[PDB]
Amino acid sequence: MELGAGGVVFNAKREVLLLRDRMGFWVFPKGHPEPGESLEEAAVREVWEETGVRAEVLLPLYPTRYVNPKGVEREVHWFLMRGEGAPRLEEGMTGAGWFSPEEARALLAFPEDLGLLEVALERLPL
Ligand SMILES: Nc1ncnc2c1ncn2[C@@H]1O[C@H](COP(=O)(O)OP(=O)(O)OP(=O)(O)OP(=O)(O)OP(=O)(O)O)[C@@H](O)[C@H]1O
Repeated sequence: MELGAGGVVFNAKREVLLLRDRMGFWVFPKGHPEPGESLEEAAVREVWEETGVRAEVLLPLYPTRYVNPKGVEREVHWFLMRGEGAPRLEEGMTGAGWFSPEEARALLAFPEDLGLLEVALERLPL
C-alpha cells in the first residue's frame, strides 16, 4: 500500500478545486508524501505543485482507498482546505478549474471522491 496526501480545496465562493488527470478523470489534487513530511504538509505541497494554488488546511477529513491501473493499492489521506487564485496545470494534467458542488458532482469520476465532497461541504465553515 502506497500512501498519498491531498486536499479538498474550496474558495470563498464555496467552489471546489478539481483537476483532470492524464486518463481524463476529474479528481482532487494529491501526491506522495516525502520522507519526513506530515501528511498535512505533503497535501498542501501537492496542491501547490499540481494546481499552483496556495492553500491553508482547515481540518482533516478521512482516507480513501483504491487500486490504481498498475495494481498498486493507494491510501490517500485528505484535508479540507481554503484557497484562492487561478489554477495552473503541471505537465500531464488535461484540465483544472474551480467548480460549484453541483458541477463537481456531475464531473468527479469516482464514488470515493463524491462522498468526500459531501463530507467536506458539511464541515466547510461559512
Ligand atoms: N477512487 C478510484 N477508484 C478507481 N480508480 C481510481 C480512483 N482514483 C484514481 N483511480 C485511477 O488511478 C489513477 C491515478 O493513479 P494514482 O495511483 O492515484 O497515482 P499517480 O500514479 O498519478 O501517483 P500520485 O500519488 O498522484 O503521484 P505524485 O503526485 O506523487 O507524482 P509522482 O509519482 O511523479 O511523484 C487514475 O488515473 C485512475 O485511473
